[PDB]
Amino acid sequence: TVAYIAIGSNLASPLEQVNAALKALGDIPESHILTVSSFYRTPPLGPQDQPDYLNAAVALETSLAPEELLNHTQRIELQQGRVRKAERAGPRTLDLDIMLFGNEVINTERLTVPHYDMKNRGFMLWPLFEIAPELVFPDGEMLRQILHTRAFDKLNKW
Ligand SMILES: Nc1ncnc2c1ncn2[C@@H]1O[C@H](COP(=O)(O)CP(=O)(O)OP(=O)(O)O)[C@@H](O)[C@H]1O
Ligand SMILES: Nc1nc2ncc(CO)nc2c(=O)[nH]1
Ligand SMILES: [Cl-]
Ligand SMILES: [Cl-]
Ligand SMILES: [Mg+2]
Ligand SMILES: [Mg+2]
Ligand SMILES: [Mg+2]
Repeated sequence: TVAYIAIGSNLASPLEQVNAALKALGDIPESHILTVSSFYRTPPLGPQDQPDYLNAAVALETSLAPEELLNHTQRIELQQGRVRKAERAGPRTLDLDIMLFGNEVINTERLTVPHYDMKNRGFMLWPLFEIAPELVFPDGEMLRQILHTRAFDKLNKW
């Protein structure tokens, strides 16, 4: 299955954090990376009172079940110092969010797929479009269409 994972970091050298995360993602059992987006420098959502993010996206081919992939992404976060979860955000070393998992629609205590807010976030959609320009969402909407019918502005490269 192809999982699309959003990567963000705005603490402790985001470029090192993202490169470390890429290496770790490739080492997840029963998985290998297919594609990696460019790296983008984005202002934080909300409280402007924190550093800029590095944002990226990757496509991961995996035979793991969705929650198994989640367990691994959460362990990579922890190994890279990310401890606060489901709280108001302050600067974080790493955030790995599962944007899409195949064409699956998941609404559990642990996992909401497609990511609940991705269609509102250029920092998720533009890196995804760079690696998957022909992508269609589970509800039949095309990614290209979402990005143009609502005039999302372009991002700056890191
Ligand atoms: N698609 C998904 N990817 C990652 N975590 C998800 C997820 N759907 C639900 N979750 C849940 O989200 C919980 C909180 O994760 P956090 O990383 O703290 C949210 P965040 O990434 O800071 O906000 P965001 O989801 O608005 O980007 C996790 O414990 C996980 O169970
Ligand atoms: N620019 C930017 N802001 C964010 N704000 C909150 C969150 C919550 O995870 N993520 C991000 C992000 O990835 N990029
Ligand atoms: Cl943290
Ligand atoms: Cl959808
Ligand atoms: Mg591997
Ligand atoms: Mg997030
Ligand atoms: Mg997260």
